[PDB]
Formats: sequence, structure tokens, C-alpha cells
Amino acid sequence: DGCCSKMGGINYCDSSAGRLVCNNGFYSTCYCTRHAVMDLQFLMGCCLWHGGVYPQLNSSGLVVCNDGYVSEECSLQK
Amino acid sequence: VPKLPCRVDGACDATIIKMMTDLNKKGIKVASVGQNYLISIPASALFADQSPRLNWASYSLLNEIAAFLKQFRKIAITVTSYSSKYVSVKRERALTLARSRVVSEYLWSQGVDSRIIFTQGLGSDKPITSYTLGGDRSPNARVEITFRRAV
Amino acid sequence: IIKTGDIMFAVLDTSVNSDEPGPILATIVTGKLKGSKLIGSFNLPSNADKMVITFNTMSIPGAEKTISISAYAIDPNTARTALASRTNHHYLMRYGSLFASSFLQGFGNAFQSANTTSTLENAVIGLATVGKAWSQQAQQLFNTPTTVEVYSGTGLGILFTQDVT
Amino acid sequence: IIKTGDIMFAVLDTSVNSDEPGPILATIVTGKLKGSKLIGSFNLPSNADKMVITFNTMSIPGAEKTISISAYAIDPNTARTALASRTNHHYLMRYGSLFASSFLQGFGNAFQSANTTSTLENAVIGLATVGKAWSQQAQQLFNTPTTVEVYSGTGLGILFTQDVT
Amino acid sequence: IIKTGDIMFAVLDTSVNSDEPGPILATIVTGKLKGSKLIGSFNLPSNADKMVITFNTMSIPGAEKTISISAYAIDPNTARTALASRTNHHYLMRYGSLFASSFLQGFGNAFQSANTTSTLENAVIGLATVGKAWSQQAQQLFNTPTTVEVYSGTGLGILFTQDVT
Amino acid sequence: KETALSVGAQAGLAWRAKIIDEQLNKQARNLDAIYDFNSLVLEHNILPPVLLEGRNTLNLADAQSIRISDRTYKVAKQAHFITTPPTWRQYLWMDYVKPEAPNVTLLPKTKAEKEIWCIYTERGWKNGIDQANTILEENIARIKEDFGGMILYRKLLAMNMVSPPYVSHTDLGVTGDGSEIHIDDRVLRITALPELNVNSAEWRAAVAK
Amino acid sequence: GDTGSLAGLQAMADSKYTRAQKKQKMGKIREMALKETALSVGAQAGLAWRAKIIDEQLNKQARNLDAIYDFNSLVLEHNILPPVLLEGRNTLNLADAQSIRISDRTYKVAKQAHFITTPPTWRQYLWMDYVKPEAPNVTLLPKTKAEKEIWCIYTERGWKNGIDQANTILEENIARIKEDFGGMILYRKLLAMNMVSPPYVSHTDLGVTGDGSEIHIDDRVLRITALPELNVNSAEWRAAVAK
Repeated sequence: DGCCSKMGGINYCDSSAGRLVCNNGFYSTCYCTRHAVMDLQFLMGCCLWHGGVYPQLNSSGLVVCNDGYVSEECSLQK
Repeated sequence: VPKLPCRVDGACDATIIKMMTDLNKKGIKVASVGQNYLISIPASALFADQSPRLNWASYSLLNEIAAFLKQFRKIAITVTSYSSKYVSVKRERALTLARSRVVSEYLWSQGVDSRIIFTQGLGSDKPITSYTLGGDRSPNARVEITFRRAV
Repeated sequence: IIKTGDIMFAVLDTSVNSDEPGPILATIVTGKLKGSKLIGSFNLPSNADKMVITFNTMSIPGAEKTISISAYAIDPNTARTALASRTNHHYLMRYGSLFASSFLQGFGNAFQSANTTSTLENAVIGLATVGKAWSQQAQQLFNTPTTVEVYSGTGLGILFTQDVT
Repeated sequence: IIKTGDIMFAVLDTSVNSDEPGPILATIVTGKLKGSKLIGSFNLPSNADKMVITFNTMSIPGAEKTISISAYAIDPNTARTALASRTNHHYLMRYGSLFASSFLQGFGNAFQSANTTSTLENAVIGLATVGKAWSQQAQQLFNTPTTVEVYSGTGLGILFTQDVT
Repeated sequence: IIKTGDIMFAVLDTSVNSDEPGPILATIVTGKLKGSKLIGSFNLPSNADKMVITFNTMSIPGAEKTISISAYAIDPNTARTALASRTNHHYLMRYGSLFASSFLQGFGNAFQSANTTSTLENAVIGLATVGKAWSQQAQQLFNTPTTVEVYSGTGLGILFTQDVT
Repeated sequence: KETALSVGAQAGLAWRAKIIDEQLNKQARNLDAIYDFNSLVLEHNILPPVLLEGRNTLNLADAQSIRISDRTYKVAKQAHFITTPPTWRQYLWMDYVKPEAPNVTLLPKTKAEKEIWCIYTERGWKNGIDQANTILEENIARIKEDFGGMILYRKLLAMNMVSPPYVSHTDLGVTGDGSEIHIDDRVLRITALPELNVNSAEWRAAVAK
Repeated sequence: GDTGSLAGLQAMADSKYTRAQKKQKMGKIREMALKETALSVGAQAGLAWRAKIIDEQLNKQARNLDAIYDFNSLVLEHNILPPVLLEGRNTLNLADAQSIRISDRTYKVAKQAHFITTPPTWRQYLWMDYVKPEAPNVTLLPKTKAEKEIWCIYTERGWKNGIDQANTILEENIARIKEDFGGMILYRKLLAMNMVSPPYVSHTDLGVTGDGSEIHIDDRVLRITALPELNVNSAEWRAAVAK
């Protein structure tokens, strides 16, 4: 779990790059703040690239995207 | 916290320092000044006698090159080829350019995590040793890979 | 739209013995309505083989409204309307008190009756005369029923009864 | 359109002891109507050689309409009105308590009677007096009947009463 | 705005016996209502396996307003209806007085009866004559119930009843 | 039973959707390589419109009444302004959320119920796979139709069948009052939408070599 | 589970998993309140402790704050607070279809200049407020080791959240004072550029004033007559140069 294993250890977390600094002057492989350049290429949820989730309580099993769309994937079949 | 990654994938500092130690005791030069990194390899383990052909066993060394290049996050890589003056300025320059081209192509075929690779060679234009007794056995003839670590 | 008779979950967090009903509560955890909270009381059964909660006043949060869905309860994943409680509360204390009273009275009368055919006399004396008063007072105290106590960490399941909007 | 008194089925998924009637749910599993959810209660007989379930409030899904067709029940594939349960719940406990009390009282008085023709006297004492109060209280508690308890995995057949739509 | 039947807590600073009520007050210690007091009294259950406090008159500082939210009480962090007080106050005292009176009466009459088969006579006399009046007076005074005496440093939890403004 | 069918449909749809999204994003380069909208964006930062074509059209109204045509053309989506060129993702990304809530209403008890439960859940899995495949090919068909409409407009403007879109630009210098200003103000309004011409004599042909 | 859903479903076809989940079902209906309390008290403690730490850190570097934010260099000659300005480059707006509007640069007055009695400081822009709560109120408590463990880790999560809350408040205050000083120096540079009118004052003086009972020997009345504003005729403008 040591993000600065095989060196001196953690010195401090810089927030301008969101990274730890090892006790030798090298940037660590981990992160400490969420404002870092992750390469995240996977997501969750439905009504994405659309209006999003409508917060209404649907009596039916369907879900309406807020731009006017419907996600039948997220909806329940019969 | 499981939704977001905790590290850049395929990277461990223990692996980085032990493979740096392995390449340094192999004899190829690894250097890091500031945020930039460059490595130097003699031609005697890569090519024939002033010839742009690759020995078979060098693929393991280039696999180590690939494994070390998996570690960082990079944008722009540059290779450079230097040699010794043999017959013609054109011949030396073309040989260096060809060697840079072929190692760049195999590196690009491998999983380089970059956007830009530069290739050039200059023959024997900038020697770094006055001891010019040897030819391809001389440490003057070499190839260098240089880049800047990107955040 | 809620159909007549669906299955919903609730959390019971405060407990009570079955002697005085009060405004006991559950917090509904699932269904269309979120964060809802439902008060009511409890009823005293005739025998100790089941025990249910009668919850009546249902408040939906956010909007200051109070729907009046009222029903019975089931124990979830049990399909049982009994309560997780105990039944041996009020048997053996009154049993032993009355039996000791009777045994006193019998000791005095029979051990006096066998006299023809000081300390034994006083044993007759004491047990004979304190048998009867403790016997009548034990029949007086004998009728306390078996109460049940709900649990503050056992949830409950509600099947619906009516239509609400 | 459901004809006057025909045969349908329902699956019973929740169980309850037959002492406290209240809401119990079924899901109609065949027929023209799909997704129907129907609640009602039960009725306690004096003798338990038959038992039926009365379900009255019907919910048709899709729209918030509420027909209230009430019909009666059979056990499926048996065509029998007896409940799929037990009936010997509380015979033996009250039987044994009463018979033990009476035998105790008789023990003490008869071996008191056999005195002319101290441990056996104290046996006479304890038996002759703890028999009697236990005898009258056992006849007091002897009034508890045996009821049934339905099953949450036994279906039912519903034979209709009236016309609905 | 307080939802219909939610959770609150308060700490009371005065104690009393459970025989004669008075307008007893507590200090509401949590929630948005700060510095508030709450008055009411107590109620006596027939059996001492529970005890609750009825506090109704809710006095709120700042402005002269008086809501009258009345609710029931729990044991703090136990959520039980029993009170932390004593229940074995007056069993054994009346027990011993009655049983001593009975032993007196039995002593005098039995040792008079065993005479045929000075000081012993007068012992018979005193026992046979003061057992009787003390027996009837003891069964006269035997009926005083078991009370509880609350704590001035044990708080209470409030589960609400209605909505307020 | 039907619960097993429902959860089989849910599990098959979710698993196949996740597999489809991984397979889709595995080769994201060639998608952007083929769908260069920015090649097709007009020079005034305008999305080109969408056209549809029809060949060998018959229509039967009733008896004594037939209406046929060789070809016909339809404007589908009128061209408008844009700020960014679009991508394939909002046309193509499958939505996904793993359902971690299989509720326990029916419980498997005996081997016959377990076996019919397994085969019915297997059938529902197949149904969910079919559902995911059909939805994916639906979105594929939609984006194919849109790209074909754009390139059809490009060909028809290359063949002189539609007028180009026409704009008006006006400019003001320093504007606003003495309180707040903007140093220049360029305002562009599209005045003439593209449309087909009916005077067919002004057309032109093509040939190859 | 439903990941390898065939194997998970064939596993749940056995009834051992169902009765296994039955024992944790009653636990799964309870612990949400404990989770909420842990998050709340972690947020409280982390916010308070981080605010105190950051107040000590701020006051440690007090001198350089006054070194950088010298308002007294920017105080105008009649003890006047300078006004605040904002700029904009490459303005692009899409109103709707068939309509676009662009500009190169634009300028906006934010706060009108007025009098002062004192220059400001960085303290009312930057001082985080701190008050120690000495009474951590607890309603419900864990009973077993698992509840204690999840209670600990959720309080750790709340602690982290309180740290983030304090940091966000601090950087918002930093951005606020950055906006203010940028607007002031923008006014100074535009006034040196001849892009805005300078403020213009009028002072009237009266001698001995008052009745024969109560008096003041002199009277100076000063009114800001002409408020600053920009110039819209652009031919009266001047450019810059360097070497």
C-alpha cells in the first residue's frame, strides 16, 4: 500500500498536482486530491449524454431523460 | 474511492527503481535531471558493424525499454543516433537516420503511451569523447532517448 | 399510484412492553415514498402465539402532508405475524408463591392431625395459619397476564390496506 | 368480464396464525386479469375441521381502479375445505396440567385417609394442598382452544361470487 | 416544522414518588427548540413492569408562545418503558406482619388444644388473643401497592404525536 | 418462475451492455477517424443539413388511381448553428448500471424448481442479449442515416441541386453607454436556409474516366 | 453475484445463501443511522480542527500579506476607495439559431467608487472563523466490533469531508480578494491608459458658523461631483510601447 515504497516514504501531498512527494525528490505514482489528471474511460448510470435523471417518482418502470428522452435499457421490461 | 483509481495503472515505484538498477548494471546509461529523463545505449548490442540490421537477442533489451516506458506518463519522445565517421558524411548520416527510424517504428508498434515520437541522427557530428580509437566498439557511437515527464 | 395491498419495509428503533399503548413509531425505508415515518400503537392479544403492531398516521417528508394508510405488520423474511418476544414471564413466580402457601397450610393441618397416633407443634402453628392468608392473596395476585416486549433493533414489514395518492 | 361464480387461482405468499384477523394479501395468478392483488382476512371456526380465507378488496394494476370482488377459497388439487395445517396445538399441555393437579390432590388426601390402617406425611401434605389450587386454576386455564395457521407456500383456488369487469 | 412522530430528547432535574402528581417540568435539551421547558405529571400503571411520564405543556422562550405538544417517554438509550426505580418496597414488611400475626394466633389456639394429652398457659393466652386482632388489621393494611420513586438525574426520550407550526 | 425470467432479462441485458461498451471503447480511434464531422462543418461554423432520397416510388391509393415516380427528395433536418462538432458518443454510448439488488421473494427449495428456475433464467439471459443487440444496431442505423444525409447534402450541393446557406453580418464599433462598453460588436444572422430548386434546367451532370 | 451471473445464480439456487443473508438482513436495516451519525460527527470535528489549523497557518504569515496587499498605495488622493473593473476577451454568445454575437474585448464597472475612512485589510477577507465545540452529542452507539469498525471508518470519511469543506471555503475567500485587488489595479491601469474618467470633487469652505451659542470656527464640505466612468469616443485614446 506504500505509494513511496522502496524509498524514504511520504513527504507531503502537493495539491497543485494532486500527488504525493516521496522523500527522494520524485513524484509518486498515487494521487491525493481529486483535481488530478486521471485517465478514467469508464462510467455508470443512465440518461448519459442527455438531460440526465428526472427526479420524478415514476409510477411506471420507465425513466425519462430531462432533454425529453427515455432510456429503455434503464427501464424495466415486461 | 473504488469508483476512482488510486494509482496510474501499470506503475510501481519499487518496480521502477529495481529496473533502473537492472539497466544501470546492464551498462546502458539512465539519467534523470530535473523532470526530464534520458537513456543512452551503445550500438554494439543493437546493430551489426555499421549496418542497419538488428540482432535477435536485442528484442529482450527493447522489451525492457518498453517495460520501462510503460511506467511513466509521457507526451513527446525523441530519439537520436550518433556514430563514428567511416567513409562519407552522407553515409553516416543516413545510417544514423535509418537506425533511429527502425527503433522508432518498433517502439511505436509496442505499447508506447505517447502522442509524438521524433527521430533523427547526426552521424559523428557531436562526439563526446576525444578517445576515438575504436569504431563501433567505441562509446561514441550510440543512441539516446530523451523525454520530459508530464505531471 | 399505490395498489391496494403491496409489501413495504420499516425500521423499529424504540421498544415497549405490552401494558400501555403509546405513539410508537417506525421509519419506512423503501417503496415510492422516501423518508416516510409512521406512528401508531400496539394491541394486546388473547394468547401468546402472535403479536402485531397497528400503525396509523403516515407522514411523507418534504411536503407537509399526512396520509392515513393504516394496516397490520409482518416480520420480514418470516411470513409470521408473531412478535419476537418471550412467553415465560408470569408463570413460575405466582406458581411457586401459591404452591408454597398451600404446602404451608397442608403442613399445619396434617401434622396437627397426626398428633394422637414443641418445635413440631410450632411448625404446625406457623405453616397452618400463614397458609390461608397467603393462599387467598396468591389467588389475588395470580392473574397477571403474559406481556410481550417488542425489540428496538428488529424491523417490520407492512402489507397495504387502502389506496393513497 | 368474469362470469358469476367461476374458478380461478391465487398464490398465498404470507402466513398468519388464526387468532387475530386482519389484512392478508394474495396475487391472482391466472384468468383474464394480470397483476391483480387482492386482500382480505380470515374467519375462526369453533371446531377446526375446515377453514376458509375471505379476500375482498381487489386491485387491478395499470390504472387506479378498485373492483371489490369478494370470493371464497379451496385448497388446490384436493377439493377439500380443511386447512393445510395442524390442529393438535394445545390439547396435551392443558391435559397434563389438569391431570397432574388432580392426581396430586388425590394423592395427599387418600394417603391421609390411609393413616390408621414423617416423610410420607409430608408427601401427604404437599400433594393434598398443591393439588387443589392447581386443579381450580387448571380448570380455569382449560378454556383455551386450538386454532390453525396458514401457509405462505400453499396456493388456493378462488371460486367467484358476483360479476365484475 | 416538526414531522408527525419524530425523535427528541430531554433531561429532567427533579424527582418524585409515584403516588400524588404535580405540575412537574423538564428541560428540553436537543433539537431546534432551545431553552424550552415542558410540564405535566405522571400516571400509575397497575403493574410496575413499566412506567411513563405524561408531559404536555411546552413552554418556549423568546416570545410568549405556548405549544402543548404531548407525547410519551422512553428509557434513554434503552428504549424500554420500565422506570429506573424500586419495585420491592412493600412486599416483605406487610408479609412479615401478617405472618407473625397468624403465627401468634395459631400458637395460642394449638397449644391450648394440646393441653390434656402457668407460663405456658399465659403464653397460649397472649398468642391466641393478639394473633386475631393483628391478623384482621394486617389483612386490612395489606393492600397498599408498590410505588416507584423517579430519578432527578435520568433523562427521557420523546417520540412525538402530532404536527406543530 | 416469472421472477426468474425477469432477473434473467435484467442480468443478460446488463452483462451484454457492459461487454458491448468495453468492446466499443476498445477501438475508439477508428470511430473518430471515420466520423469526422469537422471535415463536413461549413466555413461559417454551421452543421450541414440532412437529406433523404427515394428511388422507384410506387403509391397505390385505391382503384383507378396509381401514382408513381422515378425519384424524390426530402429535407429531413434543417441546418442550424453549432458551437462544437458532435461525436459518436452521444449517438452511440450504451447506458449501463449494474443492478446489485436481486430481491428474495421466491426461494428455490427442491431440485425440480431449481432446474426450471435455471432454464428459465437462461432463457431470460438469451432474451436480454437479444435486447442489447437490437438496441445497439438501432443506434448504429440512426447514426448511419444521419451521416448519409449529411454526405447526400454535400453531393447535391456538388451537383447543383440546393442553394448554399446565406448569412448576413453587421458590425458596430464601440457600443454601450458610459457605464459599460464592448469595443466591437459583430452580429451574424443566417438569412437564407438551403432549399431545393425546381427549375431543373439549371443542373449539371458528371462522368468518369 | 450477478457479475458471473450464471455461477452466482446457480449459487443462489442453493438456499444456504438465502438463510445466510437472512441473518444480516436485520443488521442491514439498522446501521444507516450509525453511518449518518459517524459522517456528521466526522464532518464537525474535521471542519473545526482544520479551521483552527488553517487559522494558525494564516496568522503565521501575517507580514507578507500586508506586504502584498498594500491598499495605501492605491488609496486615492482625497482618501477615496478606487472603483472596481472587469474585462473580457473574445466574447462569444449563441443566443439561438440564426443568431450569433461576438466581441473582441468588453469592460464592466463592478462597484462604484466611494469614500473611506480606513484602508481595508486581508483579515475580513481571509480570517476563517473558529469556535471549539466541547460537547460532542451522541444519541446512538455501536454494540459489536463490526459496528465499531464501520463507525470508525465512516468517521474517518467524515473527517476527510470536513477537511475538504474548510479548504474549499478558504480558496473561495482567496478568489474573492483576488477579484477585488484585480479590479482595483485594473482601474489604475485604465486610468493611466486614459480609458476611464477620473473622479472629480468639489470642496466648499465656510468661515465661522453657528449662532451666538454653539459654533465651529471653520467648515469644509466636500462632495464627489463627477463619478468615474469610461470614455466611449475612442479617438481620444493612447497606446503603449516598450523596449
